Amino acid sequence: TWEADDVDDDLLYQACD
Amino acid sequence: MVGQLSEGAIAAIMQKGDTNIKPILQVINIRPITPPRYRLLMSDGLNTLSSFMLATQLNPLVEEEQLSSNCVCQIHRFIVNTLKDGRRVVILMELEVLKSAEAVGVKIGNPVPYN
Repeated sequence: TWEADDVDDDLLYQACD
Repeated sequence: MVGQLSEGAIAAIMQKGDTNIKPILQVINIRPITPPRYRLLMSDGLNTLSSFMLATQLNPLVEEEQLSSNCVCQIHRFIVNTLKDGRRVVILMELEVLKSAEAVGVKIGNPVPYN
């Protein structure tokens, strides 16, 4: 359920806020 | 060498979600996502998980190549962020590299993706 792609990357980046 | 890693810690984080543990994990891969936020594919010897994110304050560990693919590290503080769809993001706040990538040399064990 976690992949190397922009949508998952962006969700992960935002989750660190 | 699997006895060096906290087998079952990834399942514990994904199920219990408790943050008191200090698991010993191997870095499999590190990718900047964008100032960069590093995403990590981590192994506990049994499973891998790729929703680990490095706190910005730890970026020097990547920049100076202390934290790099195949190194073994011990997590000292982390935060779990459960998303609306049920996936969990694990933000690493504090960690210590116990054994360098060069000294480990290779992926430990045969871990498989968690669920």
